Amino acid sequence: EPRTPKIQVYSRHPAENGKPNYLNCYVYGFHPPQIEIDLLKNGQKMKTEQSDLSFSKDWSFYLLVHTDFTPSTVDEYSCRVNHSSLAAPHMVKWDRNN
Amino acid sequence: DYINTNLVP
Amino acid sequence: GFHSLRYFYTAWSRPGSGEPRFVAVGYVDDTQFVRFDSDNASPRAEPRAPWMDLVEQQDPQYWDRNTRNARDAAQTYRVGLDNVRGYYNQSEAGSHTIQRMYGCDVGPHGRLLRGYDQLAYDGADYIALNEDLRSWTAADLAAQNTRRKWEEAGYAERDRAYLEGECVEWLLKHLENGRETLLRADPPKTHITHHPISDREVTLRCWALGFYPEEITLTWQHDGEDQTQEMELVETRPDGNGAFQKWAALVVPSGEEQRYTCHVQHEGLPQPLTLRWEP
Repeated sequence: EPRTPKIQVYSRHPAENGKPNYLNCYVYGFHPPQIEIDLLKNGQKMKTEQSDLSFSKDWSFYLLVHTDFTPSTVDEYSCRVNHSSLAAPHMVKWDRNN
Repeated sequence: DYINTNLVP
Repeated sequence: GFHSLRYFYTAWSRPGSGEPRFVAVGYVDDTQFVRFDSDNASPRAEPRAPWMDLVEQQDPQYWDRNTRNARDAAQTYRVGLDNVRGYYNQSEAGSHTIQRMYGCDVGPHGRLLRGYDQLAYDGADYIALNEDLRSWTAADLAAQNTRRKWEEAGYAERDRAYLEGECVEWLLKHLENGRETLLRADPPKTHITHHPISDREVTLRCWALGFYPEEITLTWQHDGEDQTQEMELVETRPDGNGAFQKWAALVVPSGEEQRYTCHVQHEGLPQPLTLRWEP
């Protein structure tokens, strides 16, 4: 009966190392509306901003969790989502090609 | 404005 | 070419926390401008768009009046959780959700196209205001309880009053005061990427970045033949600065990239574009 969230991990602008940008993790299509979403830098949590809860025509919810960041060739970024429709937390690493 | 009248279902 | 003022309510009880939460946000088109969430100290309606930083000038009580309306709304729909939960003889243990969506579609010069007020319980349609705005349709038996209650209380007359007057007038207010943001058509920056899979296969991806509003149509064609069903279409996403991104990909025999063309439709473009990949 629950619906599982779809996840997209991406940057606002095309990424070049050094030149700063914003990291996004868009979580949508899920139900019921309680979740935890996190952006992770090499597994460590980041201080982040979460959008306000809204929903689509099919009533499923969407949220955006975002933060400034600076890409390197040595750092790794992922988004950790947990929902009641998931048996356990899911991580989606950030590949600069989503 | 948010609507000023909500009726409980 | 209409515009919309839409309000999205969410009330939900969750397993590990007594007392349900209430979220109330409002949109003009694809632009959020206000929020309310009861998980705060003294929960207040707050601005979420630049032009609403100015709204206290022309309406000093806007924040107080809208904080009043949302805090009352939070209360009635926390009781509504209990009511509907009882209609379905569900237990206090579970976690349930009531959602509300109401607003109006206005035509070119203050012309109400449609008004609506819809309610879902645990993500399924429960009750909705008919297009005539003088009647409801109920989903199941438990919703008939509500419709009979609301018919008695004549709540459609109060609903149509807001939707016909107040909704329209506030959309026009917001469109004029938020002109720089709301009456804007940002065409996308489009470009195609090339990612090979093997010796014989290739993935061609058609990007579209920084466009507003959200509505867009990406389309891959092969010698003019439509290839939507063989397409991999990402769901459109926000970028964080108030715009949206989207791409469509399709797999093609290598060395034949140039027989395929991407087709972009957006309100902000003078006329649709047909794209092609070039070394």
